[PDB]
Amino acid sequence: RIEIFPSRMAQTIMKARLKGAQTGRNLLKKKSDALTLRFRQILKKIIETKMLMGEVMREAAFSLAEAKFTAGDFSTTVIQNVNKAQVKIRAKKDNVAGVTLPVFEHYHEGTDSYELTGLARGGEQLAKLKRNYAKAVELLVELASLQTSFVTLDEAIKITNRRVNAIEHVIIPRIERTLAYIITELDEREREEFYRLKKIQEKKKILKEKS
Amino acid sequence: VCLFLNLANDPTIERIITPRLALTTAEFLAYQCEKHVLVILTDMSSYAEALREVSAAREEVPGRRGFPGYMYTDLATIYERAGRVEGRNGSITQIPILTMPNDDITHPIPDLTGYITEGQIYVDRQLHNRQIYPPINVLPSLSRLMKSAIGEGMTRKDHADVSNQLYACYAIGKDVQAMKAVVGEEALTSDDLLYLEFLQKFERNFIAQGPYENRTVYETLDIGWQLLRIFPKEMLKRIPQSTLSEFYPR
Amino acid sequence: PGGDFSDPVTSATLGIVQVFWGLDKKLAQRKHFPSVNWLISYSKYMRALDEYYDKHFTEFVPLRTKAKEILQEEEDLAEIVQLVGKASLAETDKITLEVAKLIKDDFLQQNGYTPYDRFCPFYKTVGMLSNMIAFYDMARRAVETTAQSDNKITWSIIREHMGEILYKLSSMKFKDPVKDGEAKIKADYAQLLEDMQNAF
Amino acid sequence: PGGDFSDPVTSATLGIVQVFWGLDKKLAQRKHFPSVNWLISYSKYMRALDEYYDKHFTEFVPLRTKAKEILQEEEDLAEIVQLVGKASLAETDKITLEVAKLIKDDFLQQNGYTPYDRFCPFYKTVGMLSNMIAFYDMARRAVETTAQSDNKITWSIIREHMGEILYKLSSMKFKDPVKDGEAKIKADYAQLLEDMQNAF
Amino acid sequence: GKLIAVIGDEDTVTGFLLGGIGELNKNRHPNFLVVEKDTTINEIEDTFRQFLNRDDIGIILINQYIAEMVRHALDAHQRSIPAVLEIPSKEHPYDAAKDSILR
Repeated sequence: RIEIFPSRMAQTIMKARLKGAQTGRNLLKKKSDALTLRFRQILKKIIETKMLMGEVMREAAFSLAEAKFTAGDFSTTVIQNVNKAQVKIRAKKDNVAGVTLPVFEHYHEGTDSYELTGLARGGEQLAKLKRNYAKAVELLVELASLQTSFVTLDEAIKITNRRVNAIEHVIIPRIERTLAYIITELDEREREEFYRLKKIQEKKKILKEKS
Repeated sequence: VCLFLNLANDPTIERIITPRLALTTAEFLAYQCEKHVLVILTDMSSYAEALREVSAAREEVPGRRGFPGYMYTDLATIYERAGRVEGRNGSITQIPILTMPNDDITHPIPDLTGYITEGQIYVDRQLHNRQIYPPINVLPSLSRLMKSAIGEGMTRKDHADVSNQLYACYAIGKDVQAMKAVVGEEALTSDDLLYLEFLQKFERNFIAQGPYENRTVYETLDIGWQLLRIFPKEMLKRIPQSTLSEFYPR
Repeated sequence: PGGDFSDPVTSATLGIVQVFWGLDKKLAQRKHFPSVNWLISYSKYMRALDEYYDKHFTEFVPLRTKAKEILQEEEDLAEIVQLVGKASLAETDKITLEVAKLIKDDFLQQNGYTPYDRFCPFYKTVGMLSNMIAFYDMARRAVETTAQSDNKITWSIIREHMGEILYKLSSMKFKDPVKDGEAKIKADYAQLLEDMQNAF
Repeated sequence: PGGDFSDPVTSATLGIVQVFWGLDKKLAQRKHFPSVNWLISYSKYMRALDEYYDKHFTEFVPLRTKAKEILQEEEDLAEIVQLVGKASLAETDKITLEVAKLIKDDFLQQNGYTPYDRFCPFYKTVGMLSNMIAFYDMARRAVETTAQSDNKITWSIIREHMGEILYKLSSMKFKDPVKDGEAKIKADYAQLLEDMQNAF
Repeated sequence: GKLIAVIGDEDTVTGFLLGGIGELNKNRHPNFLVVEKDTTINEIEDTFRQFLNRDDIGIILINQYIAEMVRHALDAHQRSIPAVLEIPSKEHPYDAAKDSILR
């Protein structure tokens, strides 16, 4: 696949097109290394804090048992009395190499809907089961902040890895075999000019010999 | 100085006899009067259009790109009048300054002098538009006989390693200079920030020197050690510890 | 338009002449007049004019040294934005992309049929250049020494707050032949206006 | 020489002739015969023939105006797929690439040694082209009229439900000259399946 | 997305409602779903479709033992929001489901 006509000026044009494509690799490959290095270090933060929430949720589950030993059964009092949320999230923005990363930030508009739960039997095992689970949603939001950054990075590092390889396989070899066509077609004009000029000199000796 | 002018008015046949004149006087001062002569030939690109012009005056058919076929021989008659000889104390070295047309090295004027000379020095338009004098970039430049020139008795012992390290940190510092643009000033680490601060002082204190400042070869290496002292130890991997122990603490 | 530096008429000329004002076709396609591009053009009478420039217009030489740096710092950064985007750009770099764009529209652009830009005298040239680089030097001063501790504007609150002052820089190419005194003091008027803004 | 059409024999010929059947080598590296490259080929008897075409085949001139548009729409999107990918296209473009692939495989490809495609009379040419473009226009209304609101036809349900009908469209080339009147009926008998399936 | 959703289990949601993530707007839906022994696989799938289509839901908590049934429904969800997490049960410890995105 060739593009345009060889003129001695297109060769400088095609070398300028090749120069931008040569620096279109390394300037975009190192972006794909900057994204992958954060993508690999987020995965280590994924694996480490996922076995860390498993210990916290195990501790919160044993706290639950303790609360039920002390204080009746709350599997209908807690479920029925929900009206509004006490823990909410707001989506914040972050970036690595110009790739906007969605991230989550938690905040408490605290109006305690379980301000009086137990209060006659228990209520001391409660408000530390609440503390064992508000610390759990403190961590599960921080893990989900790494979850939604992980899932949008590889779908944005696949589109960068294709744009590198489309340069390396489709654009750079097309310019380079265009540039090879400019060289051999310009050499073919130089033999045509050599054959014409030598033929004039051969005819110039013919007229000189008779005259 | 034995300065030989040749302007654009005076004839083009005199451009051919001009470096033959200049090297004849530089073969009488060197190894006939036994002194070291530095020959500067400029412009060596303007020599070849004078060589092209008298060629067509002889009704000779032009070779590749109009330049004659015997140009590699004709450039050899004036480039190879150099070197030093056995029983004589003088020497002769050449700096043939030439301009490549349309910044193309594939052109026969910087190509036929690349087969025959011993390394190149590059004057680039990138550093010239940045107002850096002299605009010499040292990544594509090379001196093929610089291993022989420098040494212990010749300049001093650390020359082979401070130049190897200044070339390495400038190459790495040029790579991190683009990641400040495309990745981010905050994402780059503390060591890559140090290569950023090296390159800003390398191009302004080592390379840029002004048209009247004659730094000797000892003042050159002292400026080079000031730009290597901003780096800590164990990054200067091109310098062995036998010379790094003295010149680094100062 | 053609055979850029390898053409037997142009290649033989550049070995003789000292000044070459290279008119670009790409600036002419976008109707940037005059279309002299600043990268491949040169002049060689820069050492011969510093004796005249240290005597009559002594402000000029450190400005032309810096104005050529900003015009290439945009050029080396223009290839960055078209590949990866402007989103990850620094703040010492975004102050180049606004002042260099202010140079290309105020300083470099010039209308030859407009009755005041058909001939620009040299005090008007040194005048508006000394303000567009003092604006560059003061804005460089703000971001660098006050960085990472003080709450200094990262160019987003500056570009809307200077919208009257940036209008004064962009309207500076309008003074005429109907002033020289008024045109000189207006450059000093706009300079002391910027000195109050940087005192904030 | 070398298959290059920038040749002193070829370029001198193209200034004289009116019809140009440009044969492609890449269409011969795959077994696509005849190898006429539909992009670079042209004719200059167009205005000279439509006075013949509003007499005998009164519907064919609006057909080639769309069939040449579909084949160029494929080429403008084929450069997107090899760089960006097929998964990010719209639905009006995925119907364009598959109808054009049906044109290149059924209409354009023609086996010269088989007993049926060694000669194709012009009612068979206008006939099988009138159904592959009506199928392109019927699948346009399935995407454009029901555009965004409803859970609509998105062309993935087409290719699994029209698998018997697409097999009818890909087999129109098998009509020998043992039938002349029946081939015109089966061109409309395939159309009545195309008529009702868009309703269901 | 401003709400956290939980499908969880019977003992799981009553700990998380005590954390403060439950919210009932009576128009649309409740933002949780207690999954007991006698609820079908379809009812978990509808509420999974409810929380994915809801705008205020930003995080979807679910036990992995419950997520083992709707696994075919969450393997098709490949968006950034809402995040879906698998938390361990009282009985069932841990491992699968997000590393499908990375091997």
